[PDB]
Amino acid sequence: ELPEDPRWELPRDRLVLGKPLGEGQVVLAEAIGLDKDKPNRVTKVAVKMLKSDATEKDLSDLISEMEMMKMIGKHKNIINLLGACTQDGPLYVIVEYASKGNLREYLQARRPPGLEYSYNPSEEQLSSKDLVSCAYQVARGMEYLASKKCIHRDLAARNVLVTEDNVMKIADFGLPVKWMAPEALFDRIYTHQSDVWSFGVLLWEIFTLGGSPYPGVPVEELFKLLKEGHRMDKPSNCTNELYMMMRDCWHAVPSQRPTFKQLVEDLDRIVALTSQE
Ligand SMILES: C=CC(=O)N1CC[C@H](n2nc(C#Cc3cc(OC)cc(OC)c3)c3c(N)ncnc32)C1
Repeated sequence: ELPEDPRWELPRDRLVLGKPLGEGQVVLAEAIGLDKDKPNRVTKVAVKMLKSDATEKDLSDLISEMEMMKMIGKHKNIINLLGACTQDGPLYVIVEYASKGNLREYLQARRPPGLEYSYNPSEEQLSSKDLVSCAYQVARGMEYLASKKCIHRDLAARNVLVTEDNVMKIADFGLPVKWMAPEALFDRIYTHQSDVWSFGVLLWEIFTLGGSPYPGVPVEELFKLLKEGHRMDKPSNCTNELYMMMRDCWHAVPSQRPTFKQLVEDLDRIVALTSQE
């Protein structure tokens, strides 16, 4: 029995459940009067709830996700908590809707069709500057979360969502081996520094327009290969400077990786110098 929290509570009648977005389960919905000072406006939102066949660990995880989202607060580049329906029936956690889906899918749909190398499984191509701008927005979100002492633990382009206005939003930050820092694979030590590693894999995903990391490398081998100083090759269409940044994020010594603060400052600069092509 969840306790009431009138900071977040939305009467269930104010919510109109629409179509599934993916499977907890997430469904599109329309929310009437989220804003106290605009009670006759409807907003599109995503609603996370348990599946039919759920347990009581699945519930306690859903509740802890919600509680962490209330603590972390709002930022443009994270999926923000908007509300909750907790009392009059099954738990609904209401969050921002991102109409263009996850980043992996978004980039894939925008591949040039003629690349035998990486087919388009589906939109307008992304310029060089737009791709860098994507990386910058993800780094800003992660900079905010780290400032709030949140360790993501599964940062990847599949865990970034894209809004109607092409805003990148970190998802699932309040709750796979190919994104994990060596020290996370082995010693299960998760830090802001391991999140930086994951961000490097995510940069690589960006500049390969949603490629699969370590292609053809069996998971079983990966720790050994990384300990021996194996890193992914530069993506064909990536500048040497952005590759340097990737490689820095993949420093073996965690203390030697850049912070999200530095990454944001470096990407801010790169975006401004990046072109038309
Ligand atoms: C990996 C992709 C994936 O699962 N997708 C892509 C579309 C779909 N989806 N999944 C979505 C979600 C979600 C979500 C739900 C949450 O509930 C607590 C928390 C969270 O991160 C803070 C994100 C979502 C959304 N917010 N807006 C639009 N589409 C959404 C499911």
